[PDB]
Amino acid sequence: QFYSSLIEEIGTLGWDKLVYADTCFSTIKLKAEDASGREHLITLKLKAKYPAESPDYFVDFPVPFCASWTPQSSLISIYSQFLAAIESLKAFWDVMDEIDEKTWVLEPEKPPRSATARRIALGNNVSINIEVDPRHPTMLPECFFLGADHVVKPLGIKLSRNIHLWDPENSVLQNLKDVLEIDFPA
Amino acid sequence: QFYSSLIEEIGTLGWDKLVYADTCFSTIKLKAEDASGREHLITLKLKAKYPAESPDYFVDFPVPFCASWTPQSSLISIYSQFLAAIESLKAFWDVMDEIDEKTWVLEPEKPPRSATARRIALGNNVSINIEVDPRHPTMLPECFFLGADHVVKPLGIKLSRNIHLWDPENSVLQNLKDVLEIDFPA
Amino acid sequence: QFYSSLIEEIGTLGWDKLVYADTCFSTIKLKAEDASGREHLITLKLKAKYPAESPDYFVDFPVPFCASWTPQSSLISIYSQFLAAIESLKAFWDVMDEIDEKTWVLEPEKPPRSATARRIALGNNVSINIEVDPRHPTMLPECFFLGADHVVKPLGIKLSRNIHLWDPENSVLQNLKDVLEIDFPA
Amino acid sequence: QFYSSLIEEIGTLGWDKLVYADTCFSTIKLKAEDASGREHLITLKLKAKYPAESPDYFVDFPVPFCASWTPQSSLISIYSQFLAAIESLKAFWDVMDEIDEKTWVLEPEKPPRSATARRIALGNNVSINIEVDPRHPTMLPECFFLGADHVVKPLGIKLSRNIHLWDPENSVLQNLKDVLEIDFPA
Ligand code: PRO
Ligand code: PRO
Ligand code: PRO
Ligand code: PRO
Ligand code: NA
Ligand code: NA
Ligand code: NA
Ligand code: NA
Repeated sequence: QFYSSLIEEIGTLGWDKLVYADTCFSTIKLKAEDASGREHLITLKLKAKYPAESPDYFVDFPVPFCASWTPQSSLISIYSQFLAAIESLKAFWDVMDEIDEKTWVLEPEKPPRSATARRIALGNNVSINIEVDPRHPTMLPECFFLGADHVVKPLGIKLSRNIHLWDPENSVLQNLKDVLEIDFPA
Repeated sequence: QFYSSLIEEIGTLGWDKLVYADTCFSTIKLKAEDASGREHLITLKLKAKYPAESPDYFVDFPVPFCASWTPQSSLISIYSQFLAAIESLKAFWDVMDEIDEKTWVLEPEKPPRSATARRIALGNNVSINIEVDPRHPTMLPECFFLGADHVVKPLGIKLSRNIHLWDPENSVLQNLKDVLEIDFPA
Repeated sequence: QFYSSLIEEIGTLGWDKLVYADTCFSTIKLKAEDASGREHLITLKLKAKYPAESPDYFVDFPVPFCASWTPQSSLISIYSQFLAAIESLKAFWDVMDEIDEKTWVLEPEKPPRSATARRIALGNNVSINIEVDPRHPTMLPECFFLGADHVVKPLGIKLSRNIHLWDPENSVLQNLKDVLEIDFPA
Repeated sequence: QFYSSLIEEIGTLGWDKLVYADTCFSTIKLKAEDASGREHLITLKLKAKYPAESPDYFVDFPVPFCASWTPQSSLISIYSQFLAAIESLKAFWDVMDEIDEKTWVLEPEKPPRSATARRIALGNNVSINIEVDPRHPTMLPECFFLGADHVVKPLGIKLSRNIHLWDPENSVLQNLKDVLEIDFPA
């Protein structure tokens, strides 16, 4: 045939998935859109000995990603180990999406899909830092209050007193509104 | 040269534009997203004599599309004509998008981008047919009512009475509301 | 890499060796001329997974041919094994060529290079069948006569009487003449 | 398709005809075997604008060769204008082949197919130079005798006296033997 095993593999996935390739096709990017409408990219760098030797691949995830064990590799199987990981993280990105859409995020600026922390502005010179566990994203995040004692001490008290209200069936944002008894600036 | 230049041209275009190719790359589909967020596809069927022989191509437009092509042409050159045609039709698809989003369209069921006619229900017992000129999409379209006389007579009188109020700076739907003095079922 | 390396390998081999290829270059035929002026062809059927997956191949040999192949192999590497096998069989084809040129062969009609048997007419009323071992083509072959007893009895007696005179430094035809003390119809 | 119009043309002629190509396929050689068993090669150099612009091509003929007029070119049509020319010259190469096989040619050394002259040794310090007309190769060639008057003067006399014996239905060599009443050294 005129084309390499790589090209046959891409044709099988669908050319619509390939969103970048260098001239030698030694670097490619594949896209996947998740069930929630988010686009995710995986970059693969192919060596001379593909598919005997596994490609290097880079993703934007808040957890490690690792692919196959199989004797020879397979862009096909990898892309499917990428889709499964993406669906496994749906709850985490749902939580983060809502926070990013509805609140005033101080840090990070332009958060990648890998970012598990948000520093959210609550008011004049007060913010809350939350660290979300991407595998249990609707539980109580680690919270840290940044500001003067006159504002954050009472928040700490409400947090301890109202913690029983935390409902994992609700979003992180909703639970924060309920447990801290506050409104978030937009 | 042994290989065609097709692959080099796709690279220049950007692999993100290629959304389908058969195994021999004798048929490909390229996508363009217009300034208004709509996706449009062009299918090209190639022969080995490419580019000496123009590819066959198929688009979904409400007007004819015939590319200028010579042996100096490439995917990029037909793709650019395709984009220009798409932008020239922005006003037409803007008018149709609104009608399809806001009214009860009986025909076509799932209108292609080429469809210039709509049958719109004005109730369970009366409809209006419009035929829109894609080159002049906000002028008065050719229309007619279907339904019993007692239902259409009143519409017909309001139409001939308010026909002068038609404002090409307004959408087809808005003008119809103003002329017929009605509300469209959703 | 986008393209296979098949075309580069054919170039290394020399395009003069390629005597057939289908439109997709999934089937090719390579020719070798042996040291004795005989032409031999090998047909290879390739898949996109080449060279990770060994090609299928077909030759016209009187013994099995199984190439050593790994992902480091190329057309050149199987072609070289093919040439080595061809030269190893020079003595066999030298013996068969002489028989086919100088005697009246009844079977096969147009013998392929794989054919190790010949039925040779000793007249209009008697034949001898030989089966030649391609690995030991000048040893005494397995043979038998066909024909009426009065015609074969004399041949059979001369054979058992002169069987010791067989000289492996001589061709099969020459030895048969010396043992049977006869002349072969042309 | 993955391949250029050139590759499709070569596939149509048969890969067995292509006996050389450079890496970029900007230079190729095609072979033709004539009805008389002689091999002839045509070299073609392809430009960027093939097949709009005619390739350059080189042959080894004793007459000019020139190909098409057609609006666009065609390796196919050219190869067939090459085969026809080759068959047209069969008589000329038949005459030259016999001379080269049976006589002692002093010049040229290793004659190409284009060479219309032969200087043939007749004996100690005597030769004959013949110039054959490739379009009328069995007629009396232009003859010139190289040697001392005592040998060449009588040959000149025999040539004039016996010229009526020249028989265009016979080869140049045969006619020379008959008209000059001599034997040619081997
Ligand atoms: O009038 C037109 O142009 C459209 C094209 C498809 C059918 N009607
Ligand atoms: O607006 C309506 O009533 C129609 C009924 C079918 C779907 N929409
Ligand atoms: O004995 C052999 O090996 C040959 C092969 C083809 C049939 N007989
Ligand atoms: O030698 C012979 O007589 C056989 C007859 C058919 C062809 N050769
Ligand atoms: Na793509
Ligand atoms: Na709780
Ligand atoms: Na060839
Ligand atoms: Na004469």
